[PDB]
Amino acid sequence: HMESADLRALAKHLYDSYIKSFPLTKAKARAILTGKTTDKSPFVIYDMNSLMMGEDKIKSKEVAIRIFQGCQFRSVEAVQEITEYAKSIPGFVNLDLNDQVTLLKYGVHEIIYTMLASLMNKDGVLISEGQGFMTREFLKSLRKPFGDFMEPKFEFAVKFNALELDDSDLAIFIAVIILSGDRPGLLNVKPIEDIQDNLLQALELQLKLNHPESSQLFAKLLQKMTDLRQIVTEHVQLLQVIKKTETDMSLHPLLQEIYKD
Amino acid sequence: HMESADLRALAKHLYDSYIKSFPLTKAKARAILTGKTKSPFVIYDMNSLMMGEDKIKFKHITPSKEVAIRIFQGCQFRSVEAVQEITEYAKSIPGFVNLDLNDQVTLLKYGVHEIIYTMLASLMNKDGVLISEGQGFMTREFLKSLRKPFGDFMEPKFEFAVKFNALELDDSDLAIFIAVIILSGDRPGLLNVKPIEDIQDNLLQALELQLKLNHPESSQLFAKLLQKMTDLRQIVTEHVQLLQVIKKTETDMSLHPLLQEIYK
Ligand SMILES: O=C(O)c1ccc(-c2nn(C(=O)c3ccccc3C(F)(F)F)c3ccc(Cl)cc23)c(OCc2ccccc2)c1
Ligand SMILES: O=C(O)c1ccc(-c2nn(C(=O)c3ccccc3C(F)(F)F)c3ccc(Cl)cc23)c(OCc2ccccc2)c1
Repeated sequence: HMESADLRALAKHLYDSYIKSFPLTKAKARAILTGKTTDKSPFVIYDMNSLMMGEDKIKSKEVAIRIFQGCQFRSVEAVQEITEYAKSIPGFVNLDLNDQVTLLKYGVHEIIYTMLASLMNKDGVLISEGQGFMTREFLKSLRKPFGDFMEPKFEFAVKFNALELDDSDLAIFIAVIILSGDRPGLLNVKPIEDIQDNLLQALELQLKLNHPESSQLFAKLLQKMTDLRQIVTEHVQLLQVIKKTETDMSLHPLLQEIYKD
Repeated sequence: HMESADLRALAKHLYDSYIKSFPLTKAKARAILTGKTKSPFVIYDMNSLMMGEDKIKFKHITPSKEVAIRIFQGCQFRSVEAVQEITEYAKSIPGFVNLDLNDQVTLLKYGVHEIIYTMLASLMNKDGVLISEGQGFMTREFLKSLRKPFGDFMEPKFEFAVKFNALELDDSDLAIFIAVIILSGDRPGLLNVKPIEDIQDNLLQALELQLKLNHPESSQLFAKLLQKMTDLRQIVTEHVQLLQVIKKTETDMSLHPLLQEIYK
């Protein structure tokens, strides 16, 4: 149990670190997506030629592969940003070193999908630090397994975004996910759960103060961690199929390790 | 939104109905498992299984001849019994019977599996599970040692139960929790989601207050119990994938077609 002023202090700490760690916030993404601004307008990729024009403006292989490799390159960057953020979560670096590895191993994907929703609306997703926007339709029409590889992200995002969280909410939610004591292979569950209890208290107070008319938002947000657990599973099963079919591509060493078991 | 006295009224309402709907409560089951009370008959191997059906005559072992199949089918037979008990309980949740009739059916269809696993934990400890309204006790070791896929079909249930039971919920806690599961607005095919989520919001409010009053020392128990709704969704999917494997491999499973229809 923490005092009210201590919970607000933890929320501000985490929001501050989130701003330092993630270059494209939800606030910035929404300003780009909503428009009515001549300086922040993205170039829109909706087909083959506009993709070709994109490389010239935004700055040898098949289209679906090229786009897929684009996603994994950005996923690796996301893993790096998430790792930097976790180090700022009070108590995280003081945990057993193997458990730090374990928490990140299973946590990064759930966080990537969460923060990907910030860059999405029902029609597409921001790319290249918000300079680009690739339509849902174009992703959904890619060949082989790749077309159906993109769409479930959009389905989750539309539902997650209906909660209308802002970055200060997401900062605490992301921290709660990382500090999950039910990850397989953890050596000391108790010190992880004590941290998550504090983060859960801080999230609960944050949501009540920042969304006072949004009844049981806390409970509804925790119920979304079920949708996250499922999509990660679908994702892993789709990567496995691609590995056994495209024995052309290679994953980044960082990603390879995360998916080993 | 809701006044404190109305939430306690709702909690009391659901507890009373939960006692009427489910014959073997967690309070009663714990008395049997601990040894704090007519000892149950213990099934720990093949020969004691034979004596149990001869003496007690457990209703889910009757006319396949192989033991592991017979026990597996016995689990399905009890599950169908539980579905009717859950259906009756759901009728007492304020607002449920006023929902669209198709949505009532859809909520029960997709919810009963999560509730069956939830309530199965009440009957379990690290060593085994009560059966036949508590008259019997089937050891974990005997279940885990069943051949081919059947052994590995039983053990995940025990693994969930042990972790779920560490929360130390009682029946008044569980009555509201079960109601929350039923009123899930994300079930596929729902026609009118808004009144379902409106009810679930009231039940979540009642659950939160119930837990703070009944477990004041248990920090963020509300959050932790909602996190178990993640495990449940995961265990149910695993379960379904395991039935499919048995169907496509085991051709000693067929029952009378009328039975097959009952247990579809
Ligand atoms: O900016 C960000 O924070 C950000 C974060 C994640 C993705 C993203 N990852 N991802 C994966 O499949 C994935 C996820 C986790 C771990 C590994 C992977 C991996 F290896 F299998 F690739 C996606 C699939 C579909 C869609 Cl629409 C987006 C993604 C992202 O993609 C923007 C994008 C779209 C088109 C061309 C280029 C870039 C952007
Ligand atoms: O009394 C109760 O409330 C109650 C509730 C559930 C079960 C039970 N179902 N089940 C299934 O596989 C199953 C099948 C179809 C649809 C849903 C389920 C499921 F996963 F959701 F539960 C199990 C598997 C293993 C174990 Cl150990 C118990 C069960 C039960 O089994 C007592 C029992 C033990 C041994 C022999 C006979 C009977 C008792």
